[PDB]
Amino acid sequence: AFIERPEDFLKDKENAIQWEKKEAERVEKNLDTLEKEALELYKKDSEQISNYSQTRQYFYDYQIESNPREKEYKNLRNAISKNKIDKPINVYYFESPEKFAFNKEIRTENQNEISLEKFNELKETIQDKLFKQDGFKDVSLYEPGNGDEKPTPLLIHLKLPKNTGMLPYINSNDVKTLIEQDYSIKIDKIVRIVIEGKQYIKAEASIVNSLDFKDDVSKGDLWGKENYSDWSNKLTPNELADVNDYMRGGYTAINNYLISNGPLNNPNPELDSKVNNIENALKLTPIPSNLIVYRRSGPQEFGLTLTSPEYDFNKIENIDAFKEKWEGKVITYPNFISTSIGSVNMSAFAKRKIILRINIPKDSPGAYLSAIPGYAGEYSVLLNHGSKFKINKVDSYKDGTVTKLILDATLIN
Amino acid sequence: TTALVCDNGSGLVKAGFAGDDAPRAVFPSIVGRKDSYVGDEAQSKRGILTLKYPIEHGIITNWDDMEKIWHHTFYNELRVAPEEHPTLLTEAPLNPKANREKMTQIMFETFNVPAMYVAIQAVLSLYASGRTTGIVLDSGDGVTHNVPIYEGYALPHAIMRLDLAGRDLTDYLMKILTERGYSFVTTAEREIVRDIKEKLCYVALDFENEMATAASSSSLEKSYELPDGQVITIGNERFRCPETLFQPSFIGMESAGIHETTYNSIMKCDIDIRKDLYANNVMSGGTTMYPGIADRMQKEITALAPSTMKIKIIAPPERKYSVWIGGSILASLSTFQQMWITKQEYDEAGPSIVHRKC
Ligand SMILES: NC(=O)c1ccc[n+]([C@@H]2O[C@H](COP(=O)([O-])OP(=O)(O)OC[C@H]3O[C@@H](n4cnc5c(N)ncnc54)[C@H](O)[C@@H]3O)[C@@H](O)[C@H]2O)c1
Ligand SMILES: Nc1ncnc2c1ncn2[C@@H]1O[C@H](COP(=O)(O)OP(=O)(O)OP(=O)(O)O)[C@@H](O)[C@H]1O
Ligand SMILES: C/C1=C/C(=O)O[C@@H]2C[C@@H](CC[C@H](C)/C=C/C=C/CC1)O[C@@](O)([C@@H]1CSC(=O)N1)C2
Ligand SMILES: [Ca+2]
Repeated sequence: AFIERPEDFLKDKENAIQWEKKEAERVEKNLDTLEKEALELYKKDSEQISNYSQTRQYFYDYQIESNPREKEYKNLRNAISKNKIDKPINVYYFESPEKFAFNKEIRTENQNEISLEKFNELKETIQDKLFKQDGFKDVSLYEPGNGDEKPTPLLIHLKLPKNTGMLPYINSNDVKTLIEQDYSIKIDKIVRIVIEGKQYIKAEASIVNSLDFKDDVSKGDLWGKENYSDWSNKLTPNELADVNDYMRGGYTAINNYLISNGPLNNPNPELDSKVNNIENALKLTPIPSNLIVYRRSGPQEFGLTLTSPEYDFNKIENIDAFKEKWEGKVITYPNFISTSIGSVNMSAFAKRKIILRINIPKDSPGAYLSAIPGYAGEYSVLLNHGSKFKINKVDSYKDGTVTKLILDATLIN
Repeated sequence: TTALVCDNGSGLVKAGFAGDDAPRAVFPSIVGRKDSYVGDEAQSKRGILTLKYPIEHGIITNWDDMEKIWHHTFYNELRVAPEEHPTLLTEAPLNPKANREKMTQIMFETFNVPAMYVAIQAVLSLYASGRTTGIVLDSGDGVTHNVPIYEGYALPHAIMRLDLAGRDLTDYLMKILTERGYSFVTTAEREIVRDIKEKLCYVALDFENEMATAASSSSLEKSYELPDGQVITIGNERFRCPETLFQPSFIGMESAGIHETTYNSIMKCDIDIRKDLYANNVMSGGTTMYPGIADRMQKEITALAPSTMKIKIIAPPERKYSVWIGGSILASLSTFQQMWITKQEYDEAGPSIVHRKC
């Protein structure tokens, strides 16, 4: 071994384990009793603690605040985010292909080979997509090899950047590594490899960071006010008139005009003027970072109604049919569309079942409207008319007894 | 020297004199479309004109039309000169700052009032029953709010708003009566159905039970005589209509119902005051007038709250005018007189004086 660790231990399992063991010993010096307690509980109940860490943000603020699971979540997250790596490191872990919206077996566990058909199917499915990752996850510093456990045919080989939080620790005989996923994954390349007489797909992956405030609406609002106090003074009086008209409830007429293709079917020069100014207003201060926003969609955006049998997502077949129709598809909104920096549920859309979780690239047209006094309570970001969103992945979760859907999507224009 | 109280709502304006027990004038918040047409005289025509509501979901959205409403209020309904009377206006909870500034500018620059003030409607309704602490359910023609108030202060971060109120209930009743085999579709028929709603609807204590009863019994049926003498029957529509408040999915909305917004509002308040709120749930506004609504709210909040919680719903017979009555009492108080914005203060400070004083 060298005096300095490599960025990737590769198949050097013996040096990876020894290095991470030293690292576990060193970080033990920096964890307080509450953090050590958090780690111990995690060892004893990892699956449920990880599950909670993935969906805790989607409930009412007061439901989140009252959940006793918050203590474990916050304390374990503190433990992790505190040991930041000072240069990149590559990690290894297995995923279900379903995680990247490949809702079939790549091969069965008793098959040893992977067909060219399946390889190409997978490639087309996970090509050109950012996949949002959340929650606690155990990873390995070395590539699984002969006599390592290999639960699926899909091995992720992930490059983590400098300042990534990672918690090395020991669980009885084993040296482990905990991270909290808080980024999107891009699959740069896939390759078929062989480990111990079986074919696996190895996915060469990297991350894209975005601001994701989740349930921390106060922080998101601070960020929004910080970046959009200016904006409201930068508008021509025409633009300011036209955006308050929109916000003050003009949106319904303006958006119906757009959705009905009025500009072409039945031009109305006044409305076209309003559409134009609102668009120019959204280009005035483009979204200053990569940013995750959330929208609770009405079923009509996905061709359903309240009484559609297909909107009953408590039945798995309806989830499958939804995925078959929408997952991997690109959708377009002729209307201007509102989103929030917050993921929390709210009274006004408490029962909506379809949540869009949207990655907005830096410099996209958009505005934090809750910098403009009068309507702060929504923590709103308005997106430009004609936006296109690629749906990368559909997840589901329980809100009480009601199954709801999370649509991992990316703004692509 | 007598102050005016003008409670301007989405559907109705309630206006009168401070010190009176009831508003002198109650008239529709409509303009027919300088010059102008207002109230039941905005029914000069529903023809060369159509009716326009300047207050939408409790917020003023057209200032020219609202000036006409206020003109009609002073000169036609109350028969007073605005220059001779301090005027108390009401506003919705969370009324935007620019909105209350514009209200202030219009009162002083257009109407030349000697003094004015803008008070939050829900705070006035709480005050009408002699309370300064409680949570108000204020439900009118256009909007419903839950407003928690502690020692005279509304708590803005815990205010809930639903754009579901009396007009939506009327429109839903038109639909389900039409599905029964009748036909209620026109603007005049909407008024008739509003009357049916106000006379015959009620909130069931157990909705699914009530639906089973009506299904296998004629005992929930009521009759109603139309203006031309046709007598119609109404059955489960009686309680399906206001059920919408608790189940907004009935009209296609995926918001929380009024029991859940009440609970959400309480849960947003400091834990130390929640018991005071549970013990002082007050109802205000025309859409809280349904028989059975206080009992149903009791039952729904009981199911949400801890089993040890003491819950009291207060629904005064006068609730329909609770906001106005609260304004009449407030404007009459000796300790309120220092709170009026005078024309002199407006001249010194401009419209933003309203934030300093109201
Ligand atoms: N929905 C959210 O998560 C969210 C987030 C932030 C702010 N808001 C605020 O809420 C108010 C708007 O409410 P909203 O966004 O629920 O209503 P909306 O105006 O986006 O939608 C109204 C109705 O039209 C449907 N719809 C919209 N676009 C459509 C399309 N392209 N095709 C088919 N159907 C379509 C919706 O499903 C809904 O039934 C605004 O004040 C907005 O600022 C909402
Ligand atoms: N006895 C009753 N039962 C049911 N509904 C009623 C009754 N009386 C009045 N209403 C309804 O209450 C509404 C009017 O109440 P109110 O004057 O409090 O509302 P508003 O102030 O005009 O509107 P908002 O407060 O929403 O801006 C109308 O929809 C009316 O049909
Ligand atoms: C006794 C009365 C009560 C009332 O509340 O009217 C208000 C005001 C009214 C204005 C429109 C009509 C044509 C002109 C009406 C003069 C009305 C006084 C009517 O529009 C409502 O009816 C709406 C429509 S239907 C409903 O549920 N709300 C509420
Ligand atoms: Ca009112």
